[PDB]
Amino acid sequence: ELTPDQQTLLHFIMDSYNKQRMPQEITNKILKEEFSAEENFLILTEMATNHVQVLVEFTKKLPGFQTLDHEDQIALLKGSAVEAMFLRSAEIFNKKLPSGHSDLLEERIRNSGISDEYITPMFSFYKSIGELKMTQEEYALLTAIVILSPDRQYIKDREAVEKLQEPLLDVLQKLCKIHQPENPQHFACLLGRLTELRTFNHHHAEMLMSWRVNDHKFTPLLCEIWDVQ
Amino acid sequence: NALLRYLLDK
Ligand SMILES: C/C1=C\CC[C@](C)(O)/C=C\[C@H](C(C)C)[C@@H](OC(=O)c2ccc(O)cc2)C1
Repeated sequence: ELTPDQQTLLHFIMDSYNKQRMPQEITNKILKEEFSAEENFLILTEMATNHVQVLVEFTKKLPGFQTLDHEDQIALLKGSAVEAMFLRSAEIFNKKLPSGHSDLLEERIRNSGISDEYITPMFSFYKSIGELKMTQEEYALLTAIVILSPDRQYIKDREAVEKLQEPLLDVLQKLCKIHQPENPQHFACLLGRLTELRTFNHHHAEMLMSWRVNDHKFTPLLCEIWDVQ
Repeated sequence: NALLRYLLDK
């Protein structure tokens, strides 16, 4: 029911995952700023920038991550950004906002120059994870797993990443067997939500593509992380 | 990738 070595790993991850927060200045904007498309997009840029800042801080602390080759570190970070962000933004939409602010945040996302074709599956993802009442444990481990995926483009040592990833998958699996024994399929279904996460790489690329036609601007970190040049 | 490297090391 978790070896002591698995307990340690779980505590390292949760410790690291929890010292990341959405700054108050940004959530305040969700209520206070006017509801124009220009201001909506500006706020999303700030959330995005913050998601990526938070991704990096989480990543740099992942066990074994310093031991990987420097180029691969960067391929992981960039490979994973979209999937990790959408997941985080799901936790935030479901769980780290006061009751009414989902509705407003949603209203802003709905009037920021994103096609319904990307919105529909986004909010369908948010819905489906909320109904699962996904735990903090789950968000955290799932996030670590996405980041340490051996399947990204340009990894020179896929085996070294696989050795960091496997232990995380075993922990999560055992947590499922433990905390949800009446649902033996739970682990598979969380892996199914990872499969659906992978869908957003395509969507996001399309979304960035449409914003760029209307000459919207993005920040240094964001242009860098997604090769927007 | 000088910016991402910087953020990885600091
Ligand atoms: C759709 C957005 C937010 C709600 C969450 C979502 C839908 O999962 C996706 C993406 C992020 C959120 C993390 C805030 C933001 O999307 C971006 O990636 C972005 C990048 C540069 C930019 O100038 C503006 C936005 C905006």
